[PDB]
Amino acid sequence: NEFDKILKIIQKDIPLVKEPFSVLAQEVGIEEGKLLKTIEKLVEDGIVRHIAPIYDSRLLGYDSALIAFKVDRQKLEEVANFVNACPGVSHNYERTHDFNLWFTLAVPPEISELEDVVRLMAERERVKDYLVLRVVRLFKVYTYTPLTEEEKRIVSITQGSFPLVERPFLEYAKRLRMSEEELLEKLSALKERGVLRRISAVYVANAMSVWEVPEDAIEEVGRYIAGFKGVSHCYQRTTSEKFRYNLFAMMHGKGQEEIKLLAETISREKALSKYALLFSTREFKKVRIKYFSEEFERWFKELISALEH
Repeated sequence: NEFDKILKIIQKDIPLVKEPFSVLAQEVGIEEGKLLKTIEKLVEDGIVRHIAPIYDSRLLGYDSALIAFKVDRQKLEEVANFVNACPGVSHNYERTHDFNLWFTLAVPPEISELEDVVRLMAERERVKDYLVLRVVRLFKVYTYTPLTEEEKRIVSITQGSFPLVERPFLEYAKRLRMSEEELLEKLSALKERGVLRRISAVYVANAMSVWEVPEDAIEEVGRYIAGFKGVSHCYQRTTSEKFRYNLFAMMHGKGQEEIKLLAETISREKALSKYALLFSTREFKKVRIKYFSEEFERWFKELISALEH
């Protein structure tokens, strides 16, 4: 099926050439214009909603962490809306835990350390207890070189929707005042460095399950948990005094108790008595950040300025 072949192929990394859809068209076996208009349908209708470059957050120089605030209900909403205002906050959730507000914060390089940003946030919101957790996705060598201002501009203008045209790098190249060949050259290098991952198209109850697992077992455990329906993303971090859980596993079900059952099973079969179910009871924000926009810094100055008194 064409639909099946096209849907399948645009989820694969799209080649860094001048006419990538010409190449995909050849591989699929259909005329390019027909391939193009079809892609639109798939995004117009929403089984794939977008098609874009995927950049590695830390290889861009972004420090990102999972932040948890201890806020009490009277002030939960007020604090939540403050968090959402931050351009570096991607997801924000109210969860069932002593730390009842969890958000993902990403901070651009050369503005402020992440720890400083959250300190000023917590100080402004009068939040005494907070957590700064750096997790790594369990999808189961790259060295961070600071990006030049040109590479920042490249990432800045390319990060959005990939143009569904014959020459999807052309307009970008014109804006960057360079040839397509020069742009693709730089995009290739970023891909070689892992800064650019790829260019591709991509329940009722939900919970972040957190687990304390011996690190010589987190691999196996992570894979065991990954085999279950109701389990999506898994993350790992180090253990700490402030938060002894080193394995994170996003759970979902058509009910809380259903998730509880799944967690209890895992706890049983893997002998993991140390865990907690942090159910998502509110979603304040679920956007994806734009990299290297000026709006974080401007937001940041305001936080500084508002703290002046």
